[PDB]
Amino acid sequence: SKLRAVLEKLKLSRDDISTAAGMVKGVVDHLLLRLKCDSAFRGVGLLNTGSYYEHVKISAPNEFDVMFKLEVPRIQLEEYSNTRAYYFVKFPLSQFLEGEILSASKMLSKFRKIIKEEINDIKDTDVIMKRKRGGSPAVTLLISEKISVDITLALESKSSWPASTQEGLRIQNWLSAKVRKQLRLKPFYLVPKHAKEGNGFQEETWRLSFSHIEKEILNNHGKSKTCCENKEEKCCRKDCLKLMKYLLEQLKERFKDEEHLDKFSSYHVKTAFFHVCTQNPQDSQWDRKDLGLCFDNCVTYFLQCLRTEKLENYFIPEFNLFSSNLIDKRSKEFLTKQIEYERNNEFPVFDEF
Ligand SMILES: Nc1ncnc2c1ncn2[C@@H]1O[C@H](COP(=O)(O)OP(=O)(O)NP(=O)(O)O)[C@@H](O)[C@H]1O
Ligand SMILES: C[C@@H](C(=O)Nc1cc(Cl)cc(-c2ncc[nH]2)c1)N(C)C(=O)c1cccnc1C(=O)O
Ligand SMILES: [Mn+2]
Ligand SMILES: [Mn+2]
Ligand SMILES: [Zn+2]
Repeated sequence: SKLRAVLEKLKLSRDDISTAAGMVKGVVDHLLLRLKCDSAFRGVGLLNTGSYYEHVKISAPNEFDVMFKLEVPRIQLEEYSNTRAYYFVKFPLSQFLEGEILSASKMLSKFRKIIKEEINDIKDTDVIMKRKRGGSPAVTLLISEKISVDITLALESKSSWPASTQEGLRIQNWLSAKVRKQLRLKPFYLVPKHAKEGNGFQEETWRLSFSHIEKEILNNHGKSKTCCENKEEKCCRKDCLKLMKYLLEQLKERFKDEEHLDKFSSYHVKTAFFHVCTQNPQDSQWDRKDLGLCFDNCVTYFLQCLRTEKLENYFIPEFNLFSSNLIDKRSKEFLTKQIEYERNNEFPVFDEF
Protein backbone atom coordinates (compact mmCIF):
# COMPACT_ATOMS: atom_id res chain seq x y z
CA SER A 1 0.00 0.00 0.00
CA LYS A 2 3.01 2.28 0.39
CA LEU A 3 3.77 1.89 -3.32
CA ARG A 4 0.16 2.59 -4.25
CA ALA A 5 0.31 5.75 -2.14
CA VAL A 6 3.50 6.78 -3.98
CA LEU A 7 1.81 6.19 -7.32
CA GLU A 8 -1.10 8.41 -6.27
CA LYS A 9 1.34 11.23 -5.48
CA LEU A 10 2.99 10.70 -8.87
CA LYS A 11 -0.26 11.11 -10.87
CA LEU A 12 -0.47 14.20 -13.06
CA SER A 13 -3.09 16.83 -12.29
CA ARG A 14 -5.79 17.09 -14.96
CA ASP A 15 -5.64 20.87 -14.64
CA ASP A 16 -1.85 20.91 -15.06
CA ILE A 17 -2.17 18.68 -18.15
CA SER A 18 -4.78 20.97 -19.69
CA THR A 19 -2.70 24.10 -19.21
CA ALA A 20 0.62 22.52 -20.25
CA ALA A 21 -0.82 20.74 -23.30
CA GLY A 22 -2.25 24.01 -24.60
CA MET A 23 0.97 25.96 -24.08
CA VAL A 24 3.32 23.36 -25.57
CA LYS A 25 1.19 22.70 -28.65
CA GLY A 26 0.86 26.42 -29.36
CA VAL A 27 4.60 27.07 -29.18
CA VAL A 28 5.67 23.92 -31.02
CA ASP A 29 3.10 24.23 -33.82
CA HIS A 30 4.21 27.84 -34.28
CA LEU A 31 7.89 26.83 -34.51
CA LEU A 32 7.10 24.01 -36.93
CA LEU A 33 5.32 26.48 -39.21
CA ARG A 34 8.26 28.89 -39.07
CA LEU A 35 10.90 26.19 -39.68
CA LYS A 36 8.99 25.07 -42.76
CA CYS A 37 9.68 28.54 -44.23
CA ASP A 38 13.42 27.88 -44.35
CA SER A 39 14.61 26.24 -47.56
CA ALA A 40 16.51 23.53 -45.65
CA PHE A 41 13.66 22.45 -43.38
CA ARG A 42 10.67 22.86 -45.70
CA GLY A 43 9.69 19.20 -45.35
CA VAL A 44 9.82 18.91 -41.54
CA GLY A 45 7.08 17.10 -39.65
CA LEU A 46 6.21 16.58 -36.01
CA LEU A 47 6.42 13.36 -33.98
CA ASN A 48 5.60 13.50 -30.26
CA THR A 49 7.67 11.12 -28.18
CA GLY A 50 8.92 10.36 -24.68
CA SER A 51 7.27 9.91 -21.34
CA TYR A 52 4.40 12.40 -21.62
CA TYR A 53 3.08 10.66 -24.74
CA GLU A 54 3.83 7.23 -23.21
CA HIS A 55 1.69 8.17 -20.16
CA VAL A 56 4.61 7.52 -17.78
CA LYS A 57 5.50 11.14 -17.06
CA ILE A 58 5.44 11.52 -13.27
CA SER A 59 4.65 14.33 -10.79
CA ALA A 60 4.06 17.22 -13.19
CA PRO A 61 3.65 17.68 -16.98
CA ASN A 62 6.73 19.91 -17.12
CA GLU A 63 8.94 18.11 -19.69
CA PHE A 64 7.94 17.27 -23.25
CA ASP A 65 9.87 15.66 -26.13
CA VAL A 66 9.14 16.20 -29.82
CA MET A 67 11.00 15.13 -32.94
CA PHE A 68 11.10 17.46 -35.93
CA LYS A 69 11.58 14.80 -38.59
CA LEU A 70 12.89 15.27 -42.12
CA GLU A 71 12.81 12.62 -44.85
CA VAL A 72 16.02 12.78 -46.89
CA PRO A 73 15.62 10.63 -50.03
CA ARG A 74 18.48 8.46 -51.28
CA ILE A 75 20.06 8.26 -47.83
CA GLN A 76 23.17 6.07 -47.54
CA LEU A 77 24.44 5.07 -44.11
CA GLU A 78 27.96 4.11 -43.08
CA GLU A 79 28.59 2.84 -39.56
CA TYR A 80 31.14 4.93 -37.68
CA SER A 81 34.10 2.87 -36.39
CA ASN A 82 32.12 -0.23 -35.34
CA THR A 83 30.21 1.86 -32.73
CA ARG A 84 26.91 0.15 -33.75
CA ALA A 85 24.80 3.21 -32.90
CA TYR A 86 26.56 6.06 -34.73
CA TYR A 87 26.58 6.64 -38.48
CA PHE A 88 27.78 8.84 -41.29
CA VAL A 89 24.99 10.01 -43.60
CA LYS A 90 25.95 10.18 -47.27
CA PHE A 91 23.81 11.88 -49.89
CA PRO A 92 18.74 23.08 -50.10
CA LEU A 93 20.92 20.53 -48.28
CA SER A 94 24.32 21.27 -49.82
CA GLN A 95 24.89 23.90 -47.11
CA PHE A 96 25.33 20.97 -44.69
CA LEU A 97 27.74 18.85 -46.71
CA GLU A 98 31.34 18.35 -45.70
CA GLY A 99 32.46 16.41 -48.76
CA GLU A 100 29.84 13.79 -49.52
CA ILE A 101 29.04 13.68 -45.80
CA LEU A 102 25.88 15.32 -44.44
CA SER A 103 27.23 16.92 -41.27
CA ALA A 104 25.08 16.40 -38.19
CA SER A 105 26.73 19.34 -36.42
CA LYS A 106 26.12 21.67 -39.38
CA MET A 107 22.39 20.80 -39.53
CA LEU A 108 21.89 21.03 -35.77
CA SER A 109 23.67 24.39 -35.68
CA LYS A 110 21.32 25.89 -38.28
CA PHE A 111 18.29 24.23 -36.67
CA ARG A 112 19.15 25.83 -33.32
CA LYS A 113 19.89 29.20 -34.93
CA ILE A 114 16.48 29.32 -36.63
CA ILE A 115 14.61 28.32 -33.47
CA LYS A 116 16.54 30.88 -31.42
CA GLU A 117 15.62 33.65 -33.84
CA GLU A 118 11.97 32.60 -34.00
CA ILE A 119 11.43 32.40 -30.24
CA ASN A 120 12.88 35.92 -29.95
CA ASP A 121 9.95 37.10 -32.10
CA ILE A 122 7.39 35.35 -29.86
CA LYS A 123 5.84 38.21 -27.89
CA ASP A 124 2.59 36.63 -26.62
CA THR A 125 4.24 33.92 -24.49
CA ASP A 126 7.27 33.63 -22.20
CA VAL A 127 9.63 31.37 -24.19
CA ILE A 128 13.40 31.10 -23.82
CA MET A 129 16.04 28.70 -25.09
CA LYS A 130 18.13 26.91 -22.48
CA ARG A 131 21.92 26.76 -22.72
CA LYS A 132 23.28 23.80 -24.68
CA ARG A 133 23.14 20.54 -22.72
CA GLY A 134 26.24 18.41 -23.34
CA GLY A 135 25.61 15.43 -25.61
CA SER A 136 22.04 16.40 -26.27
CA PRO A 137 20.68 16.18 -29.83
CA ALA A 138 17.85 18.50 -28.77
CA VAL A 139 17.22 22.23 -28.71
CA THR A 140 15.54 22.85 -25.35
CA LEU A 141 12.99 25.58 -24.65
CA LEU A 142 11.52 26.73 -21.33
CA ILE A 143 7.94 28.02 -21.48
CA SER A 144 6.53 30.23 -18.69
CA GLU A 145 9.68 29.46 -16.64
CA LYS A 146 8.19 26.02 -15.88
CA ILE A 147 7.73 23.74 -18.91
CA SER A 148 10.75 22.34 -20.74
CA VAL A 149 10.41 21.16 -24.33
CA ASP A 150 13.16 19.19 -26.07
CA ILE A 151 12.94 19.62 -29.86
CA THR A 152 15.11 17.02 -31.63
CA LEU A 153 15.95 17.28 -35.32
CA ALA A 154 15.66 13.81 -36.82
CA LEU A 155 16.41 12.44 -40.25
CA GLU A 156 13.81 9.87 -41.30
CA SER A 157 14.69 6.78 -43.32
CA LYS A 158 12.06 4.38 -44.66
CA SER A 159 14.79 1.85 -45.49
CA SER A 160 15.39 -1.43 -43.68
CA TRP A 161 16.83 -0.91 -40.22
CA PRO A 162 20.65 -1.06 -39.95
CA ALA A 163 22.30 -4.42 -39.43
CA SER A 164 23.24 -3.53 -35.84
CA THR A 165 19.54 -4.00 -34.95
CA GLN A 166 19.21 -7.50 -36.43
CA GLU A 167 19.20 -9.24 -33.02
CA GLY A 168 17.52 -6.45 -31.03
CA LEU A 169 13.86 -5.84 -30.20
CA ARG A 170 13.49 -9.34 -28.75
CA ILE A 171 9.74 -9.03 -28.24
CA GLN A 172 8.60 -12.25 -29.97
CA ASN A 173 7.56 -14.08 -26.81
CA TRP A 174 5.88 -11.00 -25.34
CA LEU A 175 4.33 -8.87 -28.10
CA SER A 176 4.66 -11.53 -30.89
CA ALA A 177 6.83 -12.19 -33.94
CA LYS A 178 4.12 -10.58 -36.09
CA VAL A 179 4.43 -7.32 -34.17
CA ARG A 180 8.23 -7.39 -34.33
CA LYS A 181 7.98 -7.69 -38.11
CA GLN A 182 5.42 -4.87 -38.26
CA LEU A 183 7.55 -2.56 -36.12
CA ARG A 184 10.69 -3.19 -38.18
CA LEU A 185 8.78 -2.11 -41.31
CA LYS A 186 8.37 1.36 -39.74
CA PRO A 187 10.92 4.10 -40.45
CA PHE A 188 13.95 4.70 -38.27
CA TYR A 189 15.52 7.98 -37.23
CA LEU A 190 18.94 9.58 -36.97
CA VAL A 191 19.50 12.41 -34.47
CA PRO A 192 22.50 14.77 -34.21
CA LYS A 193 24.21 13.15 -31.26
CA HIS A 194 27.89 12.66 -32.06
CA ALA A 195 30.17 9.68 -31.50
CA LYS A 196 33.03 10.04 -29.03
CA GLU A 197 36.39 10.73 -30.70
CA GLY A 198 39.20 10.55 -28.17
CA ASN A 199 38.52 13.40 -25.78
CA GLY A 200 36.30 15.13 -28.35
CA PHE A 201 33.50 14.19 -30.74
CA GLN A 202 33.14 13.21 -34.37
CA GLU A 203 30.93 16.18 -35.15
CA GLU A 204 29.75 14.82 -38.52
CA THR A 205 28.14 11.67 -37.06
CA TRP A 206 24.49 10.89 -36.27
CA ARG A 207 22.94 8.43 -33.82
CA LEU A 208 20.10 5.96 -34.27
CA SER A 209 16.91 6.71 -32.34
CA PHE A 210 13.94 4.37 -31.85
CA SER A 211 12.05 6.68 -29.48
CA HIS A 212 8.97 6.25 -31.67
CA ILE A 213 9.06 2.44 -31.30
CA GLU A 214 9.44 2.75 -27.54
CA LYS A 215 6.21 4.75 -27.51
CA GLU A 216 4.49 2.12 -29.66
CA ILE A 217 5.55 -0.60 -27.20
CA LEU A 218 4.56 1.29 -24.05
CA ASN A 219 1.11 2.23 -25.41
CA ASN A 220 0.39 -1.31 -26.65
CA HIS A 221 2.26 -3.17 -23.97
CA GLY A 222 0.36 -6.37 -23.16
CA LYS A 223 0.41 -9.88 -24.53
CA SER A 224 -3.38 -9.47 -24.54
CA LYS A 225 -4.55 -6.82 -26.97
CA THR A 226 -7.03 -5.73 -24.29
CA CYS A 227 -4.43 -5.38 -21.51
CA CYS A 228 -5.45 -2.38 -19.36
CA GLU A 229 -8.68 -1.87 -21.36
CA ASN A 230 -10.90 -3.46 -18.71
CA LYS A 231 -11.09 -4.08 -14.99
CA GLU A 232 -9.99 -7.72 -15.28
CA GLU A 233 -6.77 -6.92 -17.21
CA LYS A 234 -5.21 -4.00 -15.35
CA CYS A 235 -1.50 -4.81 -15.26
CA CYS A 236 1.20 -2.99 -13.30
CA ARG A 237 3.82 -2.59 -16.07
CA LYS A 238 3.52 1.20 -16.35
CA ASP A 239 3.28 1.62 -12.57
CA CYS A 240 6.56 -0.29 -12.19
CA LEU A 241 8.30 1.93 -14.75
CA LYS A 242 6.97 5.06 -13.01
CA LEU A 243 8.32 3.80 -9.68
CA MET A 244 11.72 2.97 -11.17
CA LYS A 245 11.86 6.44 -12.73
CA TYR A 246 10.94 8.09 -9.42
CA LEU A 247 13.54 6.05 -7.53
CA LEU A 248 16.28 7.24 -9.91
CA GLU A 249 14.97 10.82 -10.04
CA GLN A 250 14.87 11.12 -6.24
CA LEU A 251 18.36 9.61 -5.80
CA LYS A 252 19.79 11.95 -8.46
CA GLU A 253 18.19 14.90 -6.66
CA ARG A 254 19.52 13.85 -3.24
CA PHE A 255 23.05 13.11 -4.46
CA LYS A 256 23.12 15.98 -6.96
CA ASP A 257 26.28 17.40 -5.38
CA GLU A 258 28.01 14.13 -5.99
CA GLU A 259 29.12 13.57 -9.54
CA HIS A 260 28.66 9.80 -9.30
CA LEU A 261 25.02 9.87 -10.44
CA ASP A 262 25.35 12.51 -13.17
CA LYS A 263 25.63 10.02 -16.03
CA PHE A 264 22.49 8.04 -15.17
CA SER A 265 19.21 8.97 -16.79
CA SER A 266 15.67 7.71 -17.03
CA TYR A 267 16.64 5.89 -20.24
CA HIS A 268 18.70 3.46 -18.15
CA VAL A 269 15.67 2.38 -16.16
CA LYS A 270 13.50 2.47 -19.30
CA THR A 271 15.91 0.11 -21.06
CA ALA A 272 16.13 -2.21 -18.04
CA PHE A 273 12.34 -2.18 -17.83
CA PHE A 274 11.99 -3.32 -21.46
CA HIS A 275 14.37 -6.20 -20.67
CA VAL A 276 12.27 -7.24 -17.66
CA CYS A 277 9.20 -7.23 -19.93
CA THR A 278 11.04 -9.59 -22.29
CA GLN A 279 11.99 -11.85 -19.38
CA ASN A 280 8.39 -11.81 -18.04
CA PRO A 281 6.25 -11.85 -21.19
CA GLN A 282 2.86 -12.90 -19.73
CA ASP A 283 0.31 -10.38 -18.48
CA SER A 284 -0.23 -12.69 -15.50
CA GLN A 285 3.34 -11.86 -14.40
CA TRP A 286 2.25 -8.22 -14.03
CA ASP A 287 -0.99 -8.55 -12.07
CA ARG A 288 -2.00 -5.40 -10.18
CA LYS A 289 -2.23 -7.37 -6.96
CA ASP A 290 1.49 -8.25 -7.31
CA LEU A 291 2.74 -4.67 -7.62
CA GLY A 292 5.22 -5.05 -4.76
CA LEU A 293 6.81 -8.21 -6.15
CA CYS A 294 6.81 -6.85 -9.70
CA PHE A 295 8.53 -3.65 -8.58
CA ASP A 296 11.06 -5.64 -6.57
CA ASN A 297 11.68 -7.72 -9.74
CA CYS A 298 12.48 -4.51 -11.60
CA VAL A 299 14.77 -3.19 -8.85
CA THR A 300 16.77 -6.42 -8.55
CA TYR A 301 17.12 -6.70 -12.33
CA PHE A 302 18.47 -3.15 -12.46
CA LEU A 303 20.85 -3.94 -9.59
CA GLN A 304 22.14 -6.94 -11.49
CA CYS A 305 22.74 -4.77 -14.58
CA LEU A 306 24.78 -2.36 -12.46
CA ARG A 307 26.79 -5.14 -10.82
CA THR A 308 27.59 -6.89 -14.10
CA GLU A 309 28.10 -3.59 -15.96
CA LYS A 310 25.74 -4.92 -18.65
CA LEU A 311 22.71 -3.02 -19.92
CA GLU A 312 22.24 -3.71 -23.62
CA ASN A 313 20.39 -1.16 -25.68
CA TYR A 314 17.01 -2.76 -26.39
CA PHE A 315 17.32 -2.15 -30.13
CA ILE A 316 21.10 -2.42 -30.60
CA PRO A 317 22.35 -5.34 -28.47
CA GLU A 318 26.06 -4.66 -28.99
CA PHE A 319 25.65 -1.14 -27.58
CA ASN A 320 26.21 -1.51 -23.81
CA LEU A 321 24.76 1.47 -21.91
CA PHE A 322 26.77 0.40 -18.83
CA SER A 323 30.10 -0.04 -20.64
CA SER A 324 32.99 1.44 -18.72
CA ASN A 325 33.54 3.44 -21.93
CA LEU A 326 30.40 5.41 -20.91
CA ILE A 327 30.12 5.15 -17.11
CA ASP A 328 32.89 4.56 -14.55
CA LYS A 329 32.85 1.40 -12.45
CA ARG A 330 32.91 3.65 -9.37
CA SER A 331 29.71 5.42 -10.44
CA LYS A 332 27.85 2.17 -11.01
CA GLU A 333 29.05 0.84 -7.65
CA PHE A 334 27.85 4.06 -5.99
CA LEU A 335 24.37 3.76 -7.51
CA THR A 336 24.30 0.08 -6.54
CA LYS A 337 25.04 1.03 -2.94
CA GLN A 338 22.21 3.56 -2.77
CA ILE A 339 19.59 1.37 -4.46
CA GLU A 340 20.52 -1.57 -2.22
CA TYR A 341 20.00 0.69 0.78
CA GLU A 342 16.60 1.76 -0.51
CA ARG A 343 15.51 -1.81 -1.20
CA ASN A 344 16.73 -3.02 2.20
CA ASN A 345 14.82 -0.28 4.04
CA GLU A 346 11.54 -0.27 2.04
CA PHE A 347 12.43 2.82 -0.02
CA PRO A 348 12.64 5.69 2.48
CA VAL A 349 13.47 7.99 -0.44
CA PHE A 350 9.80 7.58 -1.44
CA ASP A 351 8.62 9.05 1.89
CA GLU A 352 7.44 12.65 1.97
CA PHE A 353 8.05 12.98 5.73
N1 LIG B 1 20.70 7.43 -23.89
C1 LIG B 1 19.69 7.38 -24.77
N2 LIG B 1 19.77 6.51 -25.81
C2 LIG B 1 18.76 6.44 -26.67
N3 LIG B 1 17.62 7.13 -26.68
C3 LIG B 1 17.57 7.99 -25.66
C4 LIG B 1 18.53 8.17 -24.68
N4 LIG B 1 18.12 9.13 -23.77
C5 LIG B 1 16.95 9.51 -24.22
N5 LIG B 1 16.56 8.87 -25.36
C6 LIG B 1 15.30 9.00 -26.07
O1 LIG B 1 14.81 10.33 -25.90
C7 LIG B 1 13.52 10.31 -25.28
C8 LIG B 1 13.35 11.57 -24.45
O2 LIG B 1 14.34 11.55 -23.41
P1 LIG B 1 13.99 11.96 -21.93
O3 LIG B 1 13.15 13.26 -21.91
O4 LIG B 1 15.26 12.02 -21.18
O5 LIG B 1 13.21 10.67 -21.39
P2 LIG B 1 11.71 10.28 -21.12
O6 LIG B 1 11.57 8.88 -21.64
O7 LIG B 1 10.75 11.29 -21.77
N6 LIG B 1 11.58 10.23 -19.45
P3 LIG B 1 11.32 11.62 -18.52
O8 LIG B 1 11.28 12.86 -19.37
O9 LIG B 1 12.45 11.68 -17.42
O10 LIG B 1 9.96 11.45 -17.84
C9 LIG B 1 13.49 8.99 -24.52
O11 LIG B 1 12.17 8.51 -24.26
C10 LIG B 1 14.24 8.06 -25.48
O12 LIG B 1 13.40 7.54 -26.51
C1 LIG C 1 21.86 11.88 -22.68
C2 LIG C 1 20.92 12.79 -23.41
C3 LIG C 1 20.63 12.03 -24.71
O1 LIG C 1 21.51 11.37 -25.20
N1 LIG C 1 19.34 12.08 -25.29
C4 LIG C 1 18.95 11.41 -26.49
C5 LIG C 1 19.73 10.46 -27.12
C6 LIG C 1 19.26 9.84 -28.26
CL1 LIG C 1 20.26 8.64 -29.04
C7 LIG C 1 18.05 10.10 -28.85
C8 LIG C 1 17.28 11.06 -28.23
C9 LIG C 1 15.98 11.35 -28.82
N2 LIG C 1 15.38 10.63 -29.75
C10 LIG C 1 14.16 11.26 -30.00
C11 LIG C 1 14.02 12.37 -29.20
N3 LIG C 1 15.20 12.45 -28.45
C12 LIG C 1 17.70 11.68 -27.07
N4 LIG C 1 19.73 13.13 -22.65
C13 LIG C 1 19.03 12.18 -21.96
C14 LIG C 1 19.21 14.42 -22.62
O2 LIG C 1 19.76 15.28 -23.22
C15 LIG C 1 18.02 14.75 -21.80
C16 LIG C 1 18.17 15.14 -20.49
C17 LIG C 1 17.08 15.49 -19.70
C18 LIG C 1 15.82 15.43 -20.30
N5 LIG C 1 15.64 15.04 -21.57
C19 LIG C 1 16.70 14.71 -22.34
C20 LIG C 1 16.37 14.26 -23.78
O3 LIG C 1 17.30 13.75 -24.42
O4 LIG C 1 15.20 14.46 -24.12
MN1 LIG D 1 10.98 13.43 -21.43
MN1 LIG E 1 13.73 15.25 -22.76
ZN1 LIG F 1 -1.52 -3.51 -19.18
